Amino acid sequence: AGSHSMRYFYTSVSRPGRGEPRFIAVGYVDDTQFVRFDSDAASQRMEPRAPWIEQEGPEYWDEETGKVKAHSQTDRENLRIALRYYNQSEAGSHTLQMMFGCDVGSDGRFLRGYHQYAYDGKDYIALKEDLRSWTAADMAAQITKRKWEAAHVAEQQRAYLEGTCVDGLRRYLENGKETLQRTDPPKTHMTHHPISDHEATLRCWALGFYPAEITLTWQRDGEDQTQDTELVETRPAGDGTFQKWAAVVVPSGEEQRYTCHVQHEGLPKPLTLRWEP
Amino acid sequence: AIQRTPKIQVYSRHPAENGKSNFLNCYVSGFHPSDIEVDLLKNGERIEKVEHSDLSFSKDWSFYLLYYTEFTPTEKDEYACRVNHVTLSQPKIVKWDRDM
Amino acid sequence: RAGFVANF
Ligand SMILES: [Zn+2]
Repeated sequence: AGSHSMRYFYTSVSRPGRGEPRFIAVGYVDDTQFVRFDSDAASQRMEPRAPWIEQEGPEYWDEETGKVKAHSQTDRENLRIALRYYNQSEAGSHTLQMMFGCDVGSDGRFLRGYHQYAYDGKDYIALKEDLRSWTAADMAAQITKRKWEAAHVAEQQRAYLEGTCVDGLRRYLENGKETLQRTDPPKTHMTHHPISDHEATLRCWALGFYPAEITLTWQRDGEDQTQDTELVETRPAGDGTFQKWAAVVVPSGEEQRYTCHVQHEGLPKPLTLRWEP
Repeated sequence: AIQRTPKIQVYSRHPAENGKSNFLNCYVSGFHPSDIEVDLLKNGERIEKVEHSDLSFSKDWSFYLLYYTEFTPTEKDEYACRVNHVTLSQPKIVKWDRDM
Repeated sequence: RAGFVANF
C-alpha cells in the first residue's frame, strides 16, 4: 500500500483485592495483528498472532518477552503514581492505556511517530508531531512532563520511532509481503428494503476489502447526505478482510436521485453505484 | 473516568445460505472501560465454543472485540448477541439480521 | 519490535 504503520497497544487494568493489574499488549502492522502478550496467560511469553512473525528466531521471542514484561511492570507502577497524583483511593479499579508506533511511506521513508498515554480513558500525555516535546492534558500530567523533559525521554523516543520502529516495520513487510502488501478492493452491491408505502431503505455494501481504510458515502442529487446516512463502523469479517455498509431512507419513487460512493486504495477508480432494479 | 457504551454488530462472515457452514460474528466497539460480557445465542441459548480477538483499542482510546463461532444457518434458527457492560441497565440483546 | 516506556 501507499503507506504503512506499525502500532503497539497496551492496556493495564487494576484489580484491587485480586492481585496485580491485568496487562494486555498487542502489536499490529496496518490492520493485521501479529503479536500479543497477556498477563493472565500461562506462558508468560510474547506470542505470535500472524504466520510471518514466526520467521523470527528465538532471540527475538526472548527479547520481546523481556521488553513487554518490563513494560508491564512500569505501567503497574504508573497506575500507582497516578492514584497519588489524582488523590484516588486504592479501592477503585483504573485503566492505563499506552500506544506507540510509526508510519512510513511506500518509499520506505518515515512519515510520523506516536508515543502516548491515556488514564481512565482520557488523554494523559502524548509526544507531539515534531517528536520534540509533550502535550500534557492536566495538572497531574505536567509533573510527568517535567520529569520526562529532564531525562530527555522525547529524544530517546524520537530515535526509537525513526530508527528501530521503522527498521522493524520494513522487515515485517518483507517477511509478510504476500499478505501485508495486498490492497484487496471491496466487492460492492446495493440492497433495497421497503419500510412503508412512503419510504424504503437503500443500503450500500462493501465486502472483502483490505486494508480497513475506506470511504463509503451517499449522495442525493450530487450532494452529501452526511446527516441522513446510517453508517456502521468498519468491521472485521474474521478471515483477514473487512466489511462496511451505509444506508439512507429514501421517499418511494426517488431511488434514482441517490448514488453510493466508494473510495478504497485497492480500487483502480472510485466507484459510483446506483440502484439498478 | 470517561464511560462509553458498546456499539454492537451481529453478522455473518459470508452471505448466509441455509445449510452452508459459515461464521457468526459479534463485533463490539467504542466502549470504555474494557470489562464486558459477550454471548452468542442460538434460539435464546448460549453457544459454547465461542472465541474472541485480543483486546485492542482505537484512536479515541475506546476498546473493540470480535467474538466469533462457526455455524450453519437455517431458515428457522434465531441467532443473537447478548452484551453486558457497566453502562447498561440490563444486558443488550441484538438479533442477527442476515440483511445487516 | 517494541520500544520502551518510562515512569510517570
Ligand atoms: Zn453542492
